[PDB]
Amino acid sequence: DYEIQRERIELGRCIGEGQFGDVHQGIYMSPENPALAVAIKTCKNCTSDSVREKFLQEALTMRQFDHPHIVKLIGVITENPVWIIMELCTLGELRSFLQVRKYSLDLASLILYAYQLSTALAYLESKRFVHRDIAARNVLVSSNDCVKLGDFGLSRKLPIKWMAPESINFRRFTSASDVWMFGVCMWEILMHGVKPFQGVKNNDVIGRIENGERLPMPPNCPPTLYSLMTKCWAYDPSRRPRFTELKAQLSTILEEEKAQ
Ligand SMILES: O=C1Cc2cc(Nc3ncc(C(F)(F)F)c(NCc4cccnc4)n3)ccc2N1
Repeated sequence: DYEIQRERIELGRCIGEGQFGDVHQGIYMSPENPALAVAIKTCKNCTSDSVREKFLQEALTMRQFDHPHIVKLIGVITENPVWIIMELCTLGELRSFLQVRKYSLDLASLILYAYQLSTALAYLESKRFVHRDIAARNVLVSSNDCVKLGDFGLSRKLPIKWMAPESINFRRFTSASDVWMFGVCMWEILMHGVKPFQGVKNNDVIGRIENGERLPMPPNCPPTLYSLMTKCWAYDPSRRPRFTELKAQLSTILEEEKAQ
């Protein structure tokens, strides 16, 4: 079931570049089922068994997950050319989607994306996985009302601007450090896909965080949501909320916005 027959894949257009090679969209002709839209990850140098093992590492990890807000692994093809087949999020990368729609996406949609991501991250935690790379660039858009976490490369250069202090200083990665990163991801969503700490050197960010400085309140962000983000950024990991508490509080914030 993990191994897929290449004859059941129809390769389509290139939709981006990955670490190991181009990614294309295509179709998976599932046995006795409707054809699924898929993302096919290619690997340029996978003729090397050493490169193949590194490329396939992420697919081995994805096989154990099953959640509505996490991209699904369909299968892999281990003969040359080696391919990784994922469920396709039709609308693409969340940052680009937010940047284009800055003056048209309503606030309830932005809060909904944060809520959905909190459910995927509570699920990740429940499986003893620590993501270590929560950022809007790793979120994909399945539809206008559905986002999914799509990159597990660092799961179970360093993204310093998203990292908790204990991860930068001591290489500690826990579900509480993922909560810090999720706070930064929520800020990126509320900022319509703007990167945190733009124009600031990585070492200047470290000194700013240690000194108590934090990302500012996004314009039009509900105060309760910004307070929630600042709690994700408590220096002491014990003072951060848990993903289950984030999910409950995001649901309340979403319903308060929907009731206008
Ligand atoms: O014109 C388009 C339409 C379109 C759809 C998608 N969807 C999509 N869904 C799932 C995945 C995967 F990770 F699960 F494999 C994926 N990976 C390629 C990718 C990821 C991040 C950033 N760039 C590319 N991409 C992406 C880009 C684009 N570009």
